[PDB]
Parts: sequence; C-alpha cells; structure tokens
Amino acid sequence: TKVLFITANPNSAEGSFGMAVGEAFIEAYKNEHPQDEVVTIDLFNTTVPAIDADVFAAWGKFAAGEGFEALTEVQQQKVAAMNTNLETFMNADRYVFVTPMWNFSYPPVVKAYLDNVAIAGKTFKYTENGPVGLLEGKKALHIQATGGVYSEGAYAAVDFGRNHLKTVLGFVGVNDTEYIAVEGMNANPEKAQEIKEAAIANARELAKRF
Amino acid sequence: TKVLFITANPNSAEGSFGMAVGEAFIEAYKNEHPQDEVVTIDLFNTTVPAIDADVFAAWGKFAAGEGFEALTEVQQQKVAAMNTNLETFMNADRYVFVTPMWNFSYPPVVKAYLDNVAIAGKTFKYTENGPVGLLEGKKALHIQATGGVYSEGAYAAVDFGRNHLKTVLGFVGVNDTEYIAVEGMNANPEKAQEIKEAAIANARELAKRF
Ligand SMILES: Cc1cc2nc3c(=O)[nH]c(=O)nc-3n(C[C@H](O)[C@H](O)[C@H](O)COP(=O)(O)O)c2cc1C
Ligand SMILES: Cc1cc2nc3c(=O)[nH]c(=O)nc-3n(C[C@H](O)[C@H](O)[C@H](O)COP(=O)(O)O)c2cc1C
Ligand SMILES: O=S(=O)(O)c1ccc(/N=N/c2c(O)ccc3ccccc23)c2ccccc12
Ligand SMILES: O=S(=O)(O)c1ccc(/N=N/c2c(O)ccc3ccccc23)c2ccccc12
Ligand SMILES: [Ca+2]
Ligand SMILES: [K+]
Ligand SMILES: [K+]
Repeated sequence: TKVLFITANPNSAEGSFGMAVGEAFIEAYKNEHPQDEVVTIDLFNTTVPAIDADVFAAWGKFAAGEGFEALTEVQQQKVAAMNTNLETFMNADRYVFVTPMWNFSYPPVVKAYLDNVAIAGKTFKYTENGPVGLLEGKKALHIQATGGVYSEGAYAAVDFGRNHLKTVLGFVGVNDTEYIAVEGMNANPEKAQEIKEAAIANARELAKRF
Repeated sequence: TKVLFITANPNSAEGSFGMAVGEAFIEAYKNEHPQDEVVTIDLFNTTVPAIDADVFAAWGKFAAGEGFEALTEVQQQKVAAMNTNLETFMNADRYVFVTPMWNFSYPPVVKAYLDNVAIAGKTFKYTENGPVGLLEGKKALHIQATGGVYSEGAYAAVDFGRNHLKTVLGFVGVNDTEYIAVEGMNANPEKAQEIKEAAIANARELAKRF
C-alpha cells in the first residue's frame, strides 16, 4: 500500500494543531503497517504550478497534437511539475490531507494541488449524464484544524475547505473519505490542550482501521 | 467612487466568457460614470503573497512590536505586497470580481487575494458574540463563468467559488452584493453565443444601477 501524506500548513507538528494530529495519525499508521510506503508531500515546499496562460498555451499545443519541444522552457517546467504531481497522486492507494481553516477555507496551494490532480482523461472522464471519476480502490482522510466549531450544525454550511475537498475527491473517484476535525481551540482556549489530545486519540484509533 | 476590477482569468475578453461579460459591464459602467476611477487588478499579473512561514514569522515580529526592518528581505517583500493589496481594497468603494469555475471553485489566486484582504483590526474585528465586518459603504459584483449550470436548484450546493466568495465578503462587511452567472456553455455548446449575449445584456443593465 502507497500512502501520500499531503500537508498544507506552514508550521510543523510542534506549532500546529492539525499537524500534531496528522503526525500522530501517520505514525500510528506506519507502526500498524511497517511494510507500507508513505511519501510526504509538503505543499508549502513542493512545486505546484497554478493553471495560467503558460499552461493553457501548453495544453493547446498538446491538443494540436504537438510534442514537448514545442513548449517554451517555462511551459516545459510547469507541465513537468504538473505531470509529476498527477502521476504520484494517481499511483498512491491512500491520501491524508492536513489543513488549517483560513477565512472559511483551506490555504490556496490546496486548490492549486487539486487543479494538478483533477485531469480529464486521467482522473475523470465525460459521460452521457456527466463527469465520472476514473480512480478506483482509493481511500482518503481529511484532518482539519479550525478556530470555531463547524463539523455539524448550521455552521457546517460555511465549512468550505472540507466540503470542497470532499467534492473534488468524490469527483475523481475517491468516494471513501474520512474526516477528523480538531476544532474549537480559539472559541475555548482553556480547552485547547484537551481538544488536541482527544483528536490525537481519535487519529490513533483511526490508524488501526484505515 | 473608486471601483476595483479584480480579474482571475488567464485569457482576456477574447478567449474567456467571464472576461467578455466583465469587460462589457466595465464599459457600460464608465459610460454612466465618466468621472469614476476604475483600477484593474489582474490577479494573474499582481503579486499576491500566500500566507506562509515567512508571513507567520513577520506577523510574529509585528506582534512582538518589532519594526519592518526586523524582517528578512523576503518577508518585507511579501508583507509590502500584502499591505498594498489590503489598502487598495479597503479604500475602494466597489468591487467587481470575475472568475471561471475550475473544479467547482475559483482559481487559487482568489483565495490568496481573500487571505490578503481579510485582516483583523483592518477589515473585521472580534466582538463578544462573534467576528464582525469593519467595511461600510461598499458594494460588490461577482461575475462567474461556468461550463455547467449551478446558479439555482440542487447543483447550487457545489458552487463553492461563488458561495465562499460571498461568505468572505459578508464577513468583512460587504453585504450588498450582486451575482451574474455566465453558465451552461459547455453543457450546451450550440447555445454558447446566446448565453454570452444574454449575460452581456444582463451586465449592461446592472451597470446602470450599480
Ligand atoms: C489567516 C488565518 C485565518 C483564519 N480563519 C479562520 C476562520 O475563517 N474560521 C475559524 O474558525 N478559524 C480561523 N482561523 C483560526 C485557525 O483555523 C486555527 O488557528 C487553527 O488551529 C489553525 O490550524 P493549525 O493549528 O493546524 O495551524 C484562522 C487563522 C489564521 C491564521
Ligand atoms: C481547469 C478547468 C476546470 C474546469 N472545471 C469545471 C467545473 O468544475 N465545473 C464546470 O461546470 N465547468 C468547469 N470548467 C469549464 C469552465 O468553467 C468554462 O469553460 C468557463 O467558460 C470558463 O470560464 P471562462 O470562459 O471565462 O474562462 C473547467 C474548465 C477548466 C479549463
Ligand atoms: O495564530 S492564532 O492562533 O493566534 C490565530 C487564531 C485565529 C485567527 N482568526 N480567527 C478567526 C477568523 O479569522 C475568522 C472567523 C472566526 C470564527 C470563529 C473563531 C475564529 C475565527 C487568526 C488570524 C490571524 C493570525 C492568527 C490567528
Ligand atoms: O477549454 S474548454 O472550454 O474546451 C474546457 C471546457 C470544459 C472543461 N470542463 N471541465 C469540467 C471539470 O473539470 C469538472 C466538472 C465539469 C462539469 C461540467 C462541464 C465541465 C466540467 C475543461 C477542462 C479542462 C480544459 C478545458 C476545458
Ligand atoms: Ca472517531
Ligand atoms: K514524522
Ligand atoms: K486575470
């Protein structure tokens, strides 16, 4: 089994609630499955090209059935990085995403990564009734840390990071998703440590059945 | 009246349905108010720093009450671009955003932009019972181009770019908003020219009352 541990937090497990929880998850997981390969993708230190005029131009050459040498140097560099990211995603069996909630959503590089990974003909295809995913046999976990509480109730409707990430994963075929919220630390700073510990314990149990 | 024309499309009006609608809106608007100042902010051609370890470190210094020169040169460049974006936004009276739908949301740079503009003490404050916007006297328009149809009914639940943008604007005090969908082109390519013209007329009418 190949696992991607995809993190989008500028802070380490020492200074981030999500990363402490994701770290506890991924280490309990390796312990349970010492023969599994686990690759960390730190999105703040990975090249994750934004879809821009260069990518659109590169795509036009490929659609025009042209080769890689028709691209400029920067287009080449952009496409080769997008290709790597796509190919690593497609080949792994399990995905762990760790995000903080910023302004009701995830950090911008998460959308940039999703844009690398959701590709027609590769991870989804067009159907008589509309798009369907191509990826089969995958499972995903989203661990999200949030100042307030959005995991259930009325505030769930503004949890855009979680809701959008789950939608795109389902769109590419990854309908088997798990969710861990590390929530309420800013609404109750007195309970932050126990909130963290409870989610850590939640993650370590999840590791035994993921 | 200062208008911000905030575009997130790699094509200009020539190859983007949203840009053709947004450009028509802006021309009709200038005809009605020749004295208004419209400033273009092309997010594909503007420095919009992502919040990262540098930014978190800079903010840590500002919180310690250190000065600008206690920052590394990299931190100063990111912070200076962030403050320029925040100040330009705070000072304008009108916002017109134009975005494509990519994978059920907007381009990543829109999230990076929102993260520069939603700042505690500047565009919102904490109160007893919840965060509150600080911006008054503002109006926004969102023009969104989408391949499918999401503006009403069931599929509105996955129109995450639209929904998130509205949420963040509302959080910062901009509750007076207008929305224009340019939708269904991909689902109905024989209708793309009619869809575009109908949406253009929709924009020209709004331009007279916006
Ligand atoms: C830039 C920024 C934006 C934030 N926006 C929200 C928000 O919209 N809603 C919320 O409940 N908390 C918000 N928070 C609080 C964080 O979600 C909370 O600190 C969380 O623990 C961050 O995750 P981490 O500890 O793994 O970094 C924000 C924090 C930052 C730094
Ligand atoms: C990378 C990419 C992703 C897209 N994702 C979606 C999508 O999730 N849902 C949809 O209805 N259309 C999607 N589309 C189609 C566009 O929304 C549609 O072509 C729209 O016109 C683009 O806006 P524009 O013409 O102003 O550039 C996508 C197009 C591209 C190029
Ligand atoms: O790093 S901090 O833990 O100090 C921190 C916490 C919350 C922060 N913002 N929180 C909220 C926010 O930005 C918006 C809505 C919220 C609703 C409920 C609870 C919290 C929030 C924040 C913003 C900038 C820098 C550091 C921040
Ligand atoms: O440039 S195109 O106008 O031909 C174009 C149209 C739709 C495209 N659609 N992508 C979709 C997509 O990524 C997800 C959901 C969709 C639902 C309905 C219709 C389209 C989509 C697309 C994707 C990549 C490059 C060019 C694209
Ligand atoms: Ca549990
Ligand atoms: K480790
Ligand atoms: K643009």
